[PDB]
Amino acid sequence: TPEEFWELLSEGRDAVAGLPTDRGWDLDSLFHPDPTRSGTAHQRGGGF
Amino acid sequence: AEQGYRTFLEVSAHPILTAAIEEIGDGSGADLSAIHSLRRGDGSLADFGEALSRAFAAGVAVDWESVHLGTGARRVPLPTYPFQRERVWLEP
Amino acid sequence: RSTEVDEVSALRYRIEWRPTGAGEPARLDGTWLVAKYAGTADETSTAAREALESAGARVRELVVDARCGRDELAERLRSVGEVAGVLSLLAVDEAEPEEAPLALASLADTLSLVQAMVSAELGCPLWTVTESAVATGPFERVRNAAHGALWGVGRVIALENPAVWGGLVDVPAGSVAELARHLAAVVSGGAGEDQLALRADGVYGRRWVRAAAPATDDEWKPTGTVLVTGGTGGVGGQIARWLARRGAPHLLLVSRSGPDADGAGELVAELEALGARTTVAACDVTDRESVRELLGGIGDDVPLSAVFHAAATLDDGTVDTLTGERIERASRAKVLGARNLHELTRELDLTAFVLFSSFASAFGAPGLGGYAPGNAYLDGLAQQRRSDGLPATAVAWGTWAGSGMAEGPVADRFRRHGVIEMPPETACRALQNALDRAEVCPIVIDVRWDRFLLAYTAQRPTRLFDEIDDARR
Amino acid sequence: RSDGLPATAVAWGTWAGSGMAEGPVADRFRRHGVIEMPPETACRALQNA
Repeated sequence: TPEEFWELLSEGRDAVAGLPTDRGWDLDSLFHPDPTRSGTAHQRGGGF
Repeated sequence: AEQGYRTFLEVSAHPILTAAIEEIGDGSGADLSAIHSLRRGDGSLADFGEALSRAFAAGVAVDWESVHLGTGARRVPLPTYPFQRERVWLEP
Repeated sequence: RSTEVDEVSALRYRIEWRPTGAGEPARLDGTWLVAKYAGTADETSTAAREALESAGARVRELVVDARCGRDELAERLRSVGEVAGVLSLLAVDEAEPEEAPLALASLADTLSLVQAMVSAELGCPLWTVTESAVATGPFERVRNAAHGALWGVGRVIALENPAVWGGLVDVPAGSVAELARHLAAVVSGGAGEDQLALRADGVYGRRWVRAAAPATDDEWKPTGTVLVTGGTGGVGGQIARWLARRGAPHLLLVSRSGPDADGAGELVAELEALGARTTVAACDVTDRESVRELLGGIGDDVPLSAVFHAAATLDDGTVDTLTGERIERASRAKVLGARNLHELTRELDLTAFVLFSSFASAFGAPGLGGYAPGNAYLDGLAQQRRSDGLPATAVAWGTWAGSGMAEGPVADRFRRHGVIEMPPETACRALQNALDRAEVCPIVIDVRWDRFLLAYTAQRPTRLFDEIDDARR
Repeated sequence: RSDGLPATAVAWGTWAGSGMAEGPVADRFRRHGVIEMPPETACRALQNA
């Protein structure tokens, strides 16, 4: 709700927590030491 | 009940034969809605305000711009609909 | 395109932290002891307690030191009186003692405390608060793989004393807000989660979920030399045989027994026939300098990229005698060996660092309570290595068809209330597929849910298995 | 058995990758049913049968 969003801006809370797990995301091919591996993501979180 | 209408308002200071039309709906078609204005020894505006509540709750489409046509009432932010959410996910 | 890897798809599994409920908050009674240490003042104690006396009970402190005794906490709990539960804040913001991963003081204190409630006839659920001991997913990071050993032993404890064990409650490292926000409902929750991971985005429960195998085209080859720790052992032996079959150039089967092993020569001959230029060595893996000079003695003609740690010593895993130092000298060949190999291979471009663990951690395992923590440390180490620039694969194998490394009395017991020997001819393909995905922590099991969960969710109903579709049966 | 010829109708469980239901059916009970029974003990089971 827009009033709960002001409880996020006024107290300086960051919404970046992590990747979602509800969606059935693989999450295991998403991260590899090789940054150019096809199928992998680079960000280790984000507000979801 | 056969005329497409299913609700009736027993307008009176006391609702005589209240369950009689409920008896009509119990034994024929669908159960009808018995809304009444007042009650024996109950004529306060709280009772009529309660009469409005049972009318709305029983399906009567009360005009709410007429109950509040003027009473010194202003819009107030209120919580929205509590969407009863269930997990509906489609996986590739 | 594939039909034979359908068996592998139902073999490999992964542990995923799905967001569960925070529990139903019930007004507690009696007392709830915040068992912890006393060396440093902890705001965690206050943050946990502020919602503990507000939960209806009272907060009593239970200071426990390293190996204080298997009884002290028992008469302390008898002195305080009837208790409805204990919060183990003894695993908070605690660094790993570099002497040994299993020598972690929190593990020893938790085991002693558990047996203390067992001998004290108290019968209250125990909750162990941990700080990011298990990442809520590869997006998150493990701070200490040694703390994940407490998680493994806790999963085992649930199968011994259902009333005494409550579960584990993970919280983010440094932050204590999640404690105050959730602990009151978590400890009293009628939901039944034995594995809690409190985070800023909610509460997550450990879940068993299928691992899909579309047979990714990427192929892992054993090119380079292969450091098979405990190669003479069957767990390492069949892996070495499969490596030689696949075309592994070098093999470096290393174990303390080495050439003095019952089956070393035959295995070496088989490897030389299937592959080439294989080597067996009698070298200790616990000592850091031993592994350092072993890698220094690895010929410069070949780089090292296939460290396959398989060595594991095990005698018993019963909680009644389980103490931290017992697990330490039981599974040091696992934990210290893996730590030394990882610390030595930060500077090496490994294409594979498959840590060979077992289901002792994946789920509860009576008689493997001294074995589980090692397997769990391996899992945490792999979860940490995949976050940095070193590929890792912590396969939690089932009982091995031919080995005796984990094939003991518990193996035949679980054969008659659960899992059995996975065929090597398909376990090797499962490992191949796990290395094709660079899977961080595969769980390759031959689990028979129908008959296995009849001895698991019986004493302690769980949602750990409430994500497998066939686990409803 | 009623007549004068000994018989033994052993029921079997899939073994390794050489079972009698080896394939999708095996892979499914390998998740919800009969287990891969080791030949080393299945032979002794037949022996005592």
